[PDB]
Amino acid sequence: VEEGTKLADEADEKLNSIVGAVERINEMLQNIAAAIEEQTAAVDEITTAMTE
Amino acid sequence: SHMKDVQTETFSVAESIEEISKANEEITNQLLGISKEMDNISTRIESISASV
Repeated sequence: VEEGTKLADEADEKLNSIVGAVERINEMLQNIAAAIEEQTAAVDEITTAMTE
Repeated sequence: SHMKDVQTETFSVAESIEEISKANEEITNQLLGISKEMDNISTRIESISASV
């Protein structure tokens, strides 16, 4: 019961650490999303300036 | 009098100064249309430079 209680609190930290790790992936993806959108706006205005 | 052979040349240079006058006027008119068209091309190249 003691060996199983402390082994259960081994998985609890590892699952909590995956939430943290994946929200670091998410934090990087939200910056790539804004950057791709801003870059998409800039390339558009160039393709308009080249059509002019 | 002897003014016959004078007259045959003083008829042709009056029928020729007229063609010079007409042609110099056509050159002058073409020049001022080109000057306008060229000064509009300047604007169009400057617009391309702005896009660059």
